[PDB]
Amino acid sequence: LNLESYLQPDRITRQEFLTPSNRNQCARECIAGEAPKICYYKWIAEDYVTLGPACGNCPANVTACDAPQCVVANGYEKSIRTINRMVPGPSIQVCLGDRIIVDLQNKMAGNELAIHWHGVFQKGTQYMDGVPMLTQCSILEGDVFRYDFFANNEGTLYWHSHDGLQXLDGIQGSIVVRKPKSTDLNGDTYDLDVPDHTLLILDWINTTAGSRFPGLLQRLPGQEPITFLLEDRGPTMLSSGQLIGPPVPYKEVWVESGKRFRLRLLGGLCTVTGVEFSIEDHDLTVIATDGGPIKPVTVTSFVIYSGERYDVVVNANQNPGTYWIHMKGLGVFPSPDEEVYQLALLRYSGTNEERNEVPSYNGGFARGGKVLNPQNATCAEGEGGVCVSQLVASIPDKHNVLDRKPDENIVLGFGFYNYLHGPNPFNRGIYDRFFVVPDRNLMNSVMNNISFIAPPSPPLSQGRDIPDDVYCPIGRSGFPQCPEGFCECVHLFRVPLGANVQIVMGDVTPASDLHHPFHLHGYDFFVIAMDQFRNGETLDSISSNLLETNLKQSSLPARKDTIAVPSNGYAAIRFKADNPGFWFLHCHFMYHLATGMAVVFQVGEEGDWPPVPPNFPKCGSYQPTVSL
Amino acid sequence: LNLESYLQPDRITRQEFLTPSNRNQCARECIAGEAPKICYYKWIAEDYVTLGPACGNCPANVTACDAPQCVVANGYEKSIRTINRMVPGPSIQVCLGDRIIVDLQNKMAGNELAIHWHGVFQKGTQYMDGVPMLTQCSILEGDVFRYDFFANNEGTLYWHSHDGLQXLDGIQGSIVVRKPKSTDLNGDTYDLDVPDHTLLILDWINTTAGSRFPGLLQRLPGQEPITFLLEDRGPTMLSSGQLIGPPVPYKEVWVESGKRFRLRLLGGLCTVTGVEFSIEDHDLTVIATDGGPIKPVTVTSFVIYSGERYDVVVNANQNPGTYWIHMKGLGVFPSPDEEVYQLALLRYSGTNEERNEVPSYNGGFARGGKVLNPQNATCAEGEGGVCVSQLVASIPDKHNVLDRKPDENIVLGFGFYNYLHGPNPFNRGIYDRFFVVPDRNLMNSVMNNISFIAPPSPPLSQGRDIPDDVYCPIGRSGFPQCPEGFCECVHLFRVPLGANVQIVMGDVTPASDLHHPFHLHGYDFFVIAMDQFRNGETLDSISSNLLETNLKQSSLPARKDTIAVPSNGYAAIRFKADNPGFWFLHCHFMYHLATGMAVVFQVGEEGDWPPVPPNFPKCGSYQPTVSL
Ligand SMILES: *[C@@H]1O[C@H](CO[C@@H]2O[C@@H](C)[C@@H](O)[C@@H](O)[C@@H]2O)[C@@H](O[C@@H]2O[C@H](CO)[C@@H](O[C@@H]3O[C@H](CO[C@H]4O[C@H](CO)[C@@H](O)[C@H](O)[C@@H]4O)[C@@H](O)[C@H](O[C@H]4O[C@H](CO)[C@@H](O)[C@H](OS(=O)(=O)O)[C@@H]4O)[C@@H]3O)[C@H](O)[C@H]2NC(C)=O)[C@H](O[C@@H]2O[C@@H](C)[C@@H](O)[C@@H](O)[C@@H]2O)[C@H]1NC(C)=O
Ligand SMILES: *[C@@H]1O[C@H](CO[C@@H]2O[C@@H](C)[C@@H](O)[C@@H](O)[C@@H]2O)[C@@H](O[C@@H]2O[C@H](CO)[C@@H](O[C@@H]3O[C@H](CO[C@H]4O[C@H](CO)[C@@H](O)[C@H](O)[C@@H]4O)[C@@H](O)[C@H](O[C@H]4O[C@H](CO)[C@@H](O)[C@H](OS(=O)(=O)O)[C@@H]4O)[C@@H]3O)[C@H](O)[C@H]2NC(C)=O)[C@H](O[C@@H]2O[C@@H](C)[C@@H](O)[C@@H](O)[C@@H]2O)[C@H]1NC(C)=O
Ligand SMILES: *[C@@H]1O[C@H](CO[C@@H]2O[C@@H](C)[C@@H](O)[C@@H](O)[C@@H]2O)[C@@H](O[C@@H]2O[C@H](CO)[C@@H](O[C@@H]3O[C@H](CO)[C@@H](O)[C@H](O[C@H]4O[C@H](CO)[C@@H](O)[C@H](O)[C@@H]4O[C@@H]4O[C@H](CO)[C@@H](O)[C@H](O)[C@H]4NC(C)=O)[C@@H]3O)[C@H](O)[C@H]2NC(C)=O)[C@H](O[C@@H]2O[C@@H](C)[C@@H](O)[C@@H](O)[C@@H]2O)[C@H]1NC(C)=O
Ligand SMILES: *[C@@H]1O[C@H](CO[C@@H]2O[C@@H](C)[C@@H](O)[C@@H](O)[C@@H]2O)[C@@H](O[C@@H]2O[C@H](CO)[C@@H](O[C@@H]3O[C@H](CO)[C@@H](O)[C@H](O[C@H]4O[C@H](CO)[C@@H](O)[C@H](O)[C@@H]4O[C@@H]4O[C@H](CO)[C@@H](O)[C@H](O)[C@H]4NC(C)=O)[C@@H]3O)[C@H](O)[C@H]2NC(C)=O)[C@H](O[C@@H]2O[C@@H](C)[C@@H](O)[C@@H](O)[C@@H]2O)[C@H]1NC(C)=O
Ligand SMILES: *[C@@H]1O[C@H](CO)[C@@H](O[C@@H]2O[C@H](CO)[C@@H](O[C@@H]3O[C@H](CO[C@H]4O[C@H](CO)[C@@H](O)[C@H](O)[C@@H]4O)[C@@H](O)[C@H](O[C@H]4O[C@H](CO)[C@@H](O)[C@H](OS(=O)(=O)O)[C@@H]4O[C@@H]4O[C@H](CO)[C@@H](O)[C@H](O)[C@H]4NC(C)=O)[C@@H]3O)[C@H](O)[C@H]2NC(C)=O)[C@H](O)[C@H]1NC(C)=O
Ligand SMILES: *[C@@H]1O[C@H](CO)[C@@H](O[C@@H]2O[C@H](CO)[C@@H](O[C@@H]3O[C@H](CO[C@H]4O[C@H](CO)[C@@H](O)[C@H](O)[C@@H]4O)[C@@H](O)[C@H](O[C@H]4O[C@H](CO)[C@@H](O)[C@H](OS(=O)(=O)O)[C@@H]4O[C@@H]4O[C@H](CO)[C@@H](O)[C@H](O)[C@H]4NC(C)=O)[C@@H]3O)[C@H](O)[C@H]2NC(C)=O)[C@H](O)[C@H]1NC(C)=O
Ligand SMILES: *[C@@H]1O[C@H](CO)[C@@H](O[C@@H]2O[C@H](CO)[C@@H](O)[C@H](O)[C@H]2NC(C)=O)[C@H](O)[C@H]1NC(C)=O
Ligand SMILES: *[C@@H]1O[C@H](CO)[C@@H](O[C@@H]2O[C@H](CO)[C@@H](O)[C@H](O)[C@H]2NC(C)=O)[C@H](O)[C@H]1NC(C)=O
Ligand SMILES: CC1=CC(=O)C(O)=CC1=O
Ligand SMILES: CC1=CC(=O)C(O)=CC1=O
Ligand SMILES: [Cl-]
Ligand SMILES: [Cl-]
Ligand SMILES: [Cl-]
Ligand SMILES: [Cl-]
Ligand SMILES: [Cl-]
Ligand SMILES: [Cl-]
Ligand SMILES: [Cl-]
Ligand SMILES: [Cl-]
Ligand SMILES: [Cu+2]
Ligand SMILES: [Cu+2]
Ligand SMILES: [Cu+2]
Ligand SMILES: [Cu+2]
Ligand SMILES: [Cu+2]
Ligand SMILES: [Cu+2]
Ligand SMILES: [Cu+2]
Ligand SMILES: [Cu+2]
Ligand SMILES: [O-]
Ligand SMILES: [O-]
Repeated sequence: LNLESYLQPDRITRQEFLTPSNRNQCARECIAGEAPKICYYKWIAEDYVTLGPACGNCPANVTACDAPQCVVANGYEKSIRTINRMVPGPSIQVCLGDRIIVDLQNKMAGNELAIHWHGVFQKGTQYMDGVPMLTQCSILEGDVFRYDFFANNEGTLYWHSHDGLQXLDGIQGSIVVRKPKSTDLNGDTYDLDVPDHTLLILDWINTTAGSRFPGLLQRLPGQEPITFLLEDRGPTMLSSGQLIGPPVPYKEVWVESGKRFRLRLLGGLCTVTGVEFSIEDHDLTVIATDGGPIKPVTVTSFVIYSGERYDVVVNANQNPGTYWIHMKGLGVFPSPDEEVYQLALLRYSGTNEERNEVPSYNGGFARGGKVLNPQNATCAEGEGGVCVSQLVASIPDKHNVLDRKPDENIVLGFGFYNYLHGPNPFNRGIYDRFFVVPDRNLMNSVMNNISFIAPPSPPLSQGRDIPDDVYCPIGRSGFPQCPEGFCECVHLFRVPLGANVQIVMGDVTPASDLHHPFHLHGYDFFVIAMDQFRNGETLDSISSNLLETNLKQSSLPARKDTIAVPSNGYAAIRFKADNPGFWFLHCHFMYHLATGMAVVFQVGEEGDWPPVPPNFPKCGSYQPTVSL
Repeated sequence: LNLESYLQPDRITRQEFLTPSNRNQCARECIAGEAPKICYYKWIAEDYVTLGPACGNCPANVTACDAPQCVVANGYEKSIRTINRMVPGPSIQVCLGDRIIVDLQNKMAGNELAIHWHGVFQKGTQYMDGVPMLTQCSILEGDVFRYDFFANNEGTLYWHSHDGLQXLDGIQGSIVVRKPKSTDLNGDTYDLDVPDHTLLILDWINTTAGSRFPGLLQRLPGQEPITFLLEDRGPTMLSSGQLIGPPVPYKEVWVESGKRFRLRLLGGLCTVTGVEFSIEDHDLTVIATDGGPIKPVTVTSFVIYSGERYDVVVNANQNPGTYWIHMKGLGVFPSPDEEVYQLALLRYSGTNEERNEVPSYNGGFARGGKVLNPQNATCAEGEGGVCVSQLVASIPDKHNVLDRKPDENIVLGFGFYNYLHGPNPFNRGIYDRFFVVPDRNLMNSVMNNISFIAPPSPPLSQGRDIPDDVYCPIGRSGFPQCPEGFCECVHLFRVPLGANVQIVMGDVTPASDLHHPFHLHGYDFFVIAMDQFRNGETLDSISSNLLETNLKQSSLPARKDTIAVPSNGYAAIRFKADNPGFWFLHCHFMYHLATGMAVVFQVGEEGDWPPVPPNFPKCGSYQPTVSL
């Protein structure tokens, strides 16, 4: 093949999508039964900047902000990491069955790189999952790595660096795997599903991500965002709406009177901060969760966290003009006057309405209507909330998962070891991992008192090069345990190929209203249950009851890949383990992953997944025996 | 071997050095004819912080600053990169012939790592030189790499990350390869040569290094330091001496009345800023240049740049008390009131003299006496300067290098491509490397109009895996050339094993009084000539004259490994190429190396250097052919 003939552009206009000039363009309205395409992407990862030479007089000159290598963000100048000099990076807009080939060049000084295709199952292409020391060796600076896989699962998916903290510096973007409108289970719910309506909600900091790890005890503890962006832009505001940054223009989202639009909204949030999304005078018809179609539900707002995606339909049926889109930050902020939020503008074709009054932090449009994914799972009879556990999947259970007692039942108590609650770990010749949170506690993350650390080679390709003693030992229970306030080891669960697996995850050291969003690679899962703990009620007691009763909160739960566990609560998930390999399960909050809030599931045995590709990069420690 | 029995401490007190408690301690007064030692170092590279939890109430509490995992710097809190939670990192203090084994663990999120042993020739251990994509593959996060080489060349040497910008974040320290005092050629010039007198002069920024690349056009262009540290500390001062930071205590250097001390001073400067070093009322007897002994010269000050080392003897023969040590920054600073310098305190045993008046930027102690390594090579009859080209080596030429016409004569015009002098490189779908300098020029670095880029594998170990077309093509001249304002390729010179090589390096695009310090790996070299250009006088004309006349500025020039080329000038160097392998030659200013101010010399052919060690890590691009 001449790969260059399949090269896709970084950006597609709505008109190019609707009436493509090139037969090789992958961003298209898919045609049922049409041959799949090869979609080739050439990506360069660089050290780059916000504003700077590509941005001219942005944002005094608003047009300059739209230059194709200009990154505006909130208009605060800082170092960033970019794919192809854009944040978000290029969108991969394709059709179910298309082949995705990405040539990824690492040009970042001193940095290693790997990109994970979040929500893509990678069955038969496990080597492309993009996890350093799990599915591959990271890409060294000066090298290129060719990702090659099929878009064999539908929906709004996601891509980001899975290597250190690079995501929050700007290495992230969207993947949309469209179906033909006539075969999408919810194709009747909308008229248009256009690329410019694939919208990442970003959190943003005015430092690099690395400045916040371990974090700066006195002058800037913790990893809180200062603002959000919708796609590439948004100005920094106080709670009042008063600007405390350059007047970066609000993102515009264009609709047309009398038409229904599919908005594909992504949780491009890397901090612990949730977002409650609402639109002035426009209800949201929710049609998919993490790419998985649901029976439509109409709400006035939804809550989204790191790694989640929600597809909502906006019916442009209001008086044509300009309406406010409100992104309310959910977390603990420095002060009531410094609460984090962002705005955007829903604009009707044919109108040029200027809105005078900027809404405040508390000026959102949830208007006592129903909230999807509400904080603390407040969705009981009469509470005005819908939990993701109460949704109904469009696609029935194909594999007798809901209607059999799970074969494997795993309990994960996630949380923190607080060093201030034990002997001083500093100034005594040891090197314990820590991060500084906003209240100045010194934390390391744990799962069942184990802080995850990586093996020295990816087990998917180099299992035989890895010493057995790196993995947490298996106790008499049949579960991993420590070989102290915590231990560190490669926290690995083995399950047989084809097992029905239930996982119960509990917030065992609750803090700061955190809703930790747990994400499983290689799969989607049914959401079985979620709620807050009652005093006296153990994670073990809940797990045992759910196993013995087979209780679910829906007769056919939604499938998700990322689930935000209620503060001082739990979530239970269930899936059939029919995708062999090594699959990360971790908190999607980037600084929690970075401090060990993770485990791995090995599904099956070597020989169940495909053989190692020829010339696949190898890595490991180099420690030759010293003799005299 | 049990390697742990050879483990060296991170720090050695003067008393431990003078009277070791352990036979295995490598930091010692060397004994002529004593068996060499194995010196084992266990190093962990982490993301860390200045101040923070290890530092208590430093510097209000001055004792807290000395905690063994506290990094005080200038007391401004920021993210750093540390070996064993100290900046400078651990000193390797050994004796000529000792074996150095370093287990280096990479624990830095998203970062690759390699450490270069600057000034160590590595003859027979070329694989340990520490250059990414030249002598090794970088170390991935989660892996350990064991460096194993001999200290087979004497003097004050140096270690630092050779991977991106990590040096200026704190990955650097000293190497001292002592001789027995009775066999050191200058052993008679001093009484003591103690570890606490191995002193790194650091430059320091209040951002991470990565924040300054490419650099921030409007609010913070360029890569200027804000202060210097002597070892781990120094407060931030205005030109007046007024503090604009926390009152971090000045570094103390202890002497004793009536004794002579060898001070081993290192240019741990990563920015373009030179330092003029002087001590109130104390002359400096210079005895070695970059580890190479010289005929002693007495001066009142010396100038030092990035990568250089100068050993000076201080005779503690003044009225006992406290004397000022002055480190004057040489460069272009934001303003006369904001010129960069640092102080330290030379204290005599038995005294507790408090000095009241803080010296200003212009209050140094050069006192019209001679300056070694003066700016612009101002060392002609009557100018009060001594150029490094006028020094005399202690050790005669062993190999008929000075007394034969060089076999290979290489001319390198180093400088910058300024994008503002050509068509806009932004917003037209290309990715040209650039950095923003303080005057807001947009630069890429060149050598003979070539901006260096790395091959995709280290040629030392993987020459047969590298496509020929990555190297700059050889023209009819027999020299590399471009295959445009500049080109990019692996800029490689081949010389035969045993060749006598002369290299002439010229500042062909002079700017901002820059004195670019060029450093050759694997070797030291005679300094043949240095001066400023006259109008009408080409680099080619100077090179040709030096080749045909065999002119030198000394009958037996000093040997150096790093030479600061005069602004709008040149330096000529000469060496015998008897060390086979692949040897980097580059500007030691870190942001110039980072933007391509480098070439490589291949000395000999595969088979001249040792075979690839068993299990040596391999790396390269992964781009399998795409078929239908
Ligand atoms: C979602 O749910 C979580 C968790 O709620 C907890 O679990 C659920 C299942 C349920 O049982 C809840 O009842 C239970 O709270 C909510 O976060 C929690 O919010 C509560 C407050 O509503 C916090 O509890 C408070 O903490 C304060 C601070 O405590 C520290 O500092 C003080 C002073 O220095 C110390 O003295 C103290 O020891 C702590 O170190 C307390 O000051 C406060 O006490 C005061 O108020 C209570 C009444 O609530 C009185 O009982 C008390 O009298 S007395 O006992 O002092 O004599 C006194 O007047 C109180 O204990 C929890 O810490 C907090 N937990 C977590 C994990 O964050 C969360 O609420 C929201 O977020 C928190 C952070 C607040 O901002 C809160 O206002 C928010 O509503 C829920 N989220 C939402 C969206 O509703
Ligand atoms: C080490 O040596 C270098 C290089 O020196 C140069 O080469 C050597 C071999 C020798 O021939 C020198 O004579 C020659 O300068 C020194 O750096 C150089 O320093 C000189 C000044 O001494 C600089 O030249 C000046 O530049 C000024 C700024 O120019 C720009 O901006 C203006 C105004 O916007 C523009 O108009 C202009 O086009 C430029 O873009 C000029 O303003 C200045 O002109 C004024 O002064 C000169 C007399 O020097 C008059 O001729 C002139 O009259 S008129 O012609 O205008 O009609 C007018 O009054 C002048 O040209 C060089 O740019 C600079 N070069 C480099 C590479 O940096 C260095 O000196 C020191 O550093 C510099 C940066 C200054 O800080 C200087 O004060 C320092 O002494 C030497 N180092 C040391 C330690 O001595
Ligand atoms: C707000 O910012 C807008 C964008 O600015 C651009 O992007 C930012 C990020 C920065 O990189 C900016 O530096 C950059 O310009 C700006 O809108 C842009 O204005 C440009 C002109 O200022 C405009 O570019 C022009 O397009 C025309 C149409 O093709 C073209 O003729 C021009 O090329 C020639 O003319 C120039 C004079 O304007 C010459 O300087 C230039 O060298 C060139 O002359 C030669 O002519 C030859 C003919 O034989 C030709 O063959 C050669 O190629 C050429 N020589 C070379 C090598 O160049 C020039 O390309 C640009 O298209 C426009 N962009 C957009 C998206 O609109 C705004 O400017 C304002 O609005 C514009 C529409 C213009 O009316 C401006 O005059 C006006 O100020 C700016 N707003 C404000 C208030 O400043
Ligand atoms: C300026 O800062 C100095 C250094 O501070 C240290 O380093 C910084 C970076 C931070 O990490 C600080 O938090 C850290 O302390 C500080 O000097 C230090 O003061 C320490 C005491 O405050 C001192 O440590 C003590 O050393 C003694 C001698 O061995 C030891 O007895 C102490 O342990 C017991 O006593 C403590 C009460 O002081 C108890 O709280 C502690 O838990 C412990 O009690 C138990 O006792 C058992 C006996 O059966 C024993 O077996 C157990 O181990 C123990 N329990 C446990 C588990 O701990 C304590 O270790 C430290 O040596 C000293 N360091 C240096 C280098 O001097 C300065 O403090 C001032 O000067 C000191 C010399 C003291 O006089 C202080 O009182 C004085 O304030 C500080 N300057 C100022 C003005 O604050
Ligand atoms: C990029 O991202 C960075 C973070 O990485 C952003 O930095 C943050 O910006 C915010 C907002 O500007 C800063 O908050 C301000 O801090 C100053 C200084 O605070 C210090 O000094 C005071 C005493 O002098 C101490 O009390 C304090 O603890 C601290 O040590 C404060 O003065 C600001 O407070 C005032 O504005 C607040 C917001 O309106 C208001 O709530 C507050 O009321 S108050 O009673 O609670 O104190 C203050 O109100 C003013 O009061 C005076 C009278 O007292 C009136 O005359 C004024 O009109 C009032 N001003 C008003 C109403 O605005 C405020 O807290 C963060 O400190 C800073 N964080 C860090 C870590 O730097 C940066 O903005 C981002 N840049 C961009 C472009 O995005
Ligand atoms: C960590 O590292 C960072 C860099 O990464 C350090 O940041 C740097 O700190 C320096 C020193 O504080 C800053 O320089 C100051 O900047 C302020 C603000 O400048 C801006 O506003 C003014 C107008 O309001 C503009 O003119 C200017 O272009 C800019 O846009 C200036 O006000 C300061 O100037 C005053 O102090 C100077 C030094 O003494 C003095 O030369 C100057 O005289 S002046 O005539 O040239 O202007 C000023 O003098 C004062 O004048 C007033 C009357 O006008 C008197 O009443 C006062 O008493 C005078 N103050 C005196 C004598 O001190 C000054 O330039 C850098 O801007 C800053 N850089 C960046 C990029 O942030 C940081 O300090 C480091 N921290 C630590 C702990 O190390
Ligand atoms: C992780 O460690 C905690 C203790 O820090 C365990 O909690 C305790 O368990 C014992 C029983 O083994 C109880 O008697 C203690 O009261 C518990 N302490 C608490 C809850 O603070 C916890 O069970 C451990 N996790 C796992 C999965 O073993
Ligand atoms: C690098 O490129 C420069 C031009 O940008 C070369 O300089 C020129 O050389 C030609 C002769 O080939 C002269 O006629 C021009 O006047 C020069 N331009 C200048 C000096 O601005 C330079 O020689 C190149 N370097 C090498 C080693 O070839
Ligand atoms: C425990 C904890 C963890 C965090 O990440 C955060 O931001 C706040 C907290 O309190
Ligand atoms: C050309 C140039 C390069 C630099 O590195 C610097 O700091 C200043 C300059 O002017
Ligand atoms: Cl797009
Ligand atoms: Cl498979
Ligand atoms: Cl921030
Ligand atoms: Cl609580
Ligand atoms: Cl030491
Ligand atoms: Cl050899
Ligand atoms: Cl700085
Ligand atoms: Cl000049
Ligand atoms: Cu993800
Ligand atoms: Cu994922
Ligand atoms: Cu978490
Ligand atoms: Cu993941
Ligand atoms: Cu070096
Ligand atoms: Cu070197
Ligand atoms: Cu340079
Ligand atoms: Cu080097
Ligand atoms: O992920
Ligand atoms: O170097």
